Amino acid sequence: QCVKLNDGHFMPVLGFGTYAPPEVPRSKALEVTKLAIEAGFRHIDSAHLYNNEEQVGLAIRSKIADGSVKREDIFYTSKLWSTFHRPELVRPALENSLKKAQLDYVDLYLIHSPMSLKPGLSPTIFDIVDLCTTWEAMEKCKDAGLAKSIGVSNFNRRQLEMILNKPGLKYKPVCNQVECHPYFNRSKLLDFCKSKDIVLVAYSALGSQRDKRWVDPNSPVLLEDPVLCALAKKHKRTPALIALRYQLQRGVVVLAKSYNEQRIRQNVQVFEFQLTAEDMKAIDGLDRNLHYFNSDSF
Ligand SMILES: NC(=O)c1ccc[n+]([C@@H]2O[C@H](COP(=O)([O-])OP(=O)(O)OC[C@H]3O[C@@H](n4cnc5c(N)ncnc54)[C@H](OP(=O)(O)O)[C@@H]3O)[C@@H](O)[C@H]2O)c1
Ligand SMILES: Cc1ccc2[nH]c(C(=O)N3CCC(CCO)CC3)cc2c1
Repeated sequence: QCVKLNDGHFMPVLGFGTYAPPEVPRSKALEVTKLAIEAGFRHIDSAHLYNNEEQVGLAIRSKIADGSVKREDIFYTSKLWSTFHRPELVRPALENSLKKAQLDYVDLYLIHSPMSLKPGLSPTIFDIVDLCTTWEAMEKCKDAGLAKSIGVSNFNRRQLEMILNKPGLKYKPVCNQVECHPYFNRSKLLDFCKSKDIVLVAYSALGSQRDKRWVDPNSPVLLEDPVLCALAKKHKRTPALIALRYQLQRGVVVLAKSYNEQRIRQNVQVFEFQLTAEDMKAIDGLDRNLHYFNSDSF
């Protein structure tokens, strides 16, 4: 099941989130991406920052080599890190990701964040670079066939308007990948994006990995919310399946990270049931402006 992007390419609506903290051995990324493909995931989300493009690439290549999937069936996303915003560092950063994953192209290449950082992963230091020139440098990557589609991540409406109003724009972003879950449902930004034929893609849709680095151990646990639990019991699914289903029904493409074999196979059940309009309204009622990640921390 895919959504048609504003450049005519197709994005599967359920994506596999690949970030794991650095204590997790790099071999697990290879193993779990194999299991995600086996389970039916076809959209795989990575980034230069994640230090796993070699192993996620190896997984995709492994499953093409054995005839499980064709390259054209996989939608692979990477992201341009903030130390590479300067327009001349963009095409080289993408070629580096392609070398690492040994792929010929990415289906999607994102500006990871609107912040720019001193060229060199977090030097300790910022750097004024015009996100609109960072964008023309992405656009060429699409012209060059190295990214089928281009988009952004962690942009608000103003920062999207900066690219959409750019004089001489050739390619709109196809998406804006942002934190998005029932405690922070982004309903205004989503309406804006819909009006511009920009797909919102939700990350931390399951409430985040609650990593000590960024997540206050006191903060509410999304998947223990009594609404998502009441809906889980009502449908005989799980709160994580209700959280994912919610996004699919409001026209959001959703990511789901899991490094656990049963949970990876469970997540693909999101396509087996639907939420009623009253169910959707109850989840809508959860909105509380809770950010599990704050780029101001990292
Ligand atoms: N663009 C950015 O700036 C940005 C920022 C954050 C995230 N992302 C992307 O989005 C992905 C997902 O967000 P995230 O990593 O914060 O994780 P998440 O998808 O919000 O998942 C949170 C946790 O849910 C657990 N989980 C998964 N399926 C479950 C199920 N059926 N039942 C119960 N628990 C379940 C996972 O633990 P287990 O592994 O133990 O199953 C996981 O650690 C990332 O991996 C990354 O690819 C991007
Ligand atoms: C300045 C800035 C902006 C956007 C950013 N995005 C990420 C990112 O992608 N990661 C850190 C959060 C992790 C959450 C796991 O639950 C997943 C990976 C780091 C980062 C840093």
